Amino acid sequence: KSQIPRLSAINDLHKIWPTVEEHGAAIIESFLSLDIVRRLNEEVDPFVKIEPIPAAKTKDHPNHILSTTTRLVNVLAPISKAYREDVLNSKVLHRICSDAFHVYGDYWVLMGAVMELAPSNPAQPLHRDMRFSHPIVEYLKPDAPATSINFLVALSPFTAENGATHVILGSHKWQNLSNVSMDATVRALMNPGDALLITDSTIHCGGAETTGTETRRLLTITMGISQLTPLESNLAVPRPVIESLTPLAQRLLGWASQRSAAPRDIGLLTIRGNSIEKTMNLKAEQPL
Amino acid sequence: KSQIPRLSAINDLHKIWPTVEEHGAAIIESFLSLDIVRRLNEEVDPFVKIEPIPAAKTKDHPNHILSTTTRLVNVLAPISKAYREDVLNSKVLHRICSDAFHVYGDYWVLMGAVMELAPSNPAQPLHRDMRFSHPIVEYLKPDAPATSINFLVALSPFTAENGATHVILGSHKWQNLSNVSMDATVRALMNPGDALLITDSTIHCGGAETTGTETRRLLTITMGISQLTPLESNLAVPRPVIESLTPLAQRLLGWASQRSAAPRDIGLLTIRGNSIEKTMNLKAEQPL
Ligand SMILES: CN1C(=O)c2ccccc2NC(O)=C1[C@@H](OO)c1ccccc1
Ligand SMILES: CN1C(=O)c2ccccc2NC(O)=C1[C@@H](OO)c1ccccc1
Ligand SMILES: [Br-]
Ligand SMILES: [Br-]
Ligand SMILES: [Cl-]
Ligand SMILES: [Cl-]
Ligand code: NI
Ligand code: NI
Repeated sequence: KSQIPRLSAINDLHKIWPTVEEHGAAIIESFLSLDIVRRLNEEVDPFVKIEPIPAAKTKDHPNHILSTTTRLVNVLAPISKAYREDVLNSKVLHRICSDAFHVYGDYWVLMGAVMELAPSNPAQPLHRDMRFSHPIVEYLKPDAPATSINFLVALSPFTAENGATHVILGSHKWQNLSNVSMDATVRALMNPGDALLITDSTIHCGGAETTGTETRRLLTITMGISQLTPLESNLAVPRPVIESLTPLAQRLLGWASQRSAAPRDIGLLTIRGNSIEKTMNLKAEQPL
Repeated sequence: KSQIPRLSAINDLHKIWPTVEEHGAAIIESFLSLDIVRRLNEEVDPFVKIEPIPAAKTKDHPNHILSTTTRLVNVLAPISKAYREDVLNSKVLHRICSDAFHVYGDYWVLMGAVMELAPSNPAQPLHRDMRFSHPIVEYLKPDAPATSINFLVALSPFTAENGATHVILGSHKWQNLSNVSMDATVRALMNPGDALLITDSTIHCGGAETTGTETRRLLTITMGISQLTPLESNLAVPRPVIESLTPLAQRLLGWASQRSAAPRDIGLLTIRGNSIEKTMNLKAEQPL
């Protein structure tokens, strides 16, 4: 079996999206620097510790899919300086997304989440993403360009032993799913800061944690066309935090109007022909 | 040629969506009471008068499609008490939308706009809606249930002479568009408060104003699945106005989390497993 193509964030930038379009998966080596990974980890650490079980009885939007041991923290903008500055303005992320979504137009964050898998976390069932939030995606024609992609960034080592991601290469082009099996998968062995990039059609799963000692952490960034509703809201993020961001970061968090690729585009989230940012006189790059 | 089916808002409620699903169009007689139409007209009147041309050079999201004579006013919640109370809580609208979008899940307002057509306004080209904002819609399978519907509510008389809407019945099921012609259309002759309901696949157009004296006004309410991004934003609507609304109205304006029809739905616009309304402690039905 062919292994997941491994590409440089520095040199092979133009090759990344074409590789994912062909194979359905690619490893971006050093997608984030170890400095950014260190700062991300430090900032989200306490929020991961206080996070209840995914299907906690206190929640009015419980996640009944994720294992009880799993901890997911989303809406990272108010938590993490490293996320809202370094990650949301990543030159590599924005080149890949502009390559991926040019047919549709503007893209934004459907969800940026830190996931921590506790020791002995079982393997997820093989799946395509978006099926528990966007039923519309299943009604797209087979040859429809991907409407979302998922950056799975290692914040700790991904090994075969501690539950590194499984992917079926070429599975993003599959219509008949009779050959779906763990037998057909290859592993995303990754150092902290490496990213596994998949599409919403790539068949994949979290691996089994088999050591019983290792805690595995990842930053999952689902980037999707601005025509699809995000899984997470930034509506409650304080305006000072939003006004500290770049205009691009503001757009990614839904604090700006959006544009389609239609030649005479009439726009999304507009206010009587004017943008959110113009109407509300929204400042950008104002330090806290 | 068969005329557009005409249905009672009072009696034929369960028949409305099935009729639109079959024929692609239906007239809902007295969708809004003349009292609601009167109050809507009074409240939006000044905002229509101050509205610049659709492609005004002052706008950063100009509409290059609509005729220079046309005036479109959206984000009606802050303008109109009648809209935010009576229209957004319409029992008829909510039954039709729940019938239409049950396969997908929650729905909301993609755009609520008052359109005023000046005397001698030319006929629009025959078209399907959403092609200038949501390119994704064109990539849906032919048998995909409609992801948006458009309520075209008469706020003044619709006559053949003053440019009443044209529709091609059955055109919502068309894949080959070689027979698209004004020869194949029938007219939506409507009294104020009557509504023409079409899908995002129904081929239709605004009619030609041929008198040179009559101004025609309509309330266009595009209702769409919560998985699709609205054309308009309510982000700048004052919180007091939002807190005066029903929870249902708040959801329709994107001031609440949303749910898909997926058996184990994980939700849209959520905040770490909690809703917008729970997180922000958003009050409902608090008078101004
Ligand atoms: C349920 N669920 C998530 O919560 C999720 C989490 C982070 C990013 C994207 C996500 N979307 C998604 O579709 C799933 C799915 O994982 O990607 C899934 C399927 C089957 C088993 C375990 C997970
Ligand atoms: C451009 N445009 C609008 O602005 C619009 C206005 C109100 C409601 C929905 C709308 N969406 C839409 O798709 C069109 C389209 O009309 O529905 C269209 C096409 C061709 C000619 C004139 C209009
Ligand atoms: Br994983
Ligand atoms: Br019309
Ligand atoms: Cl899990
Ligand atoms: Cl027009
Ligand atoms: Ni997944
Ligand atoms: Ni139209």
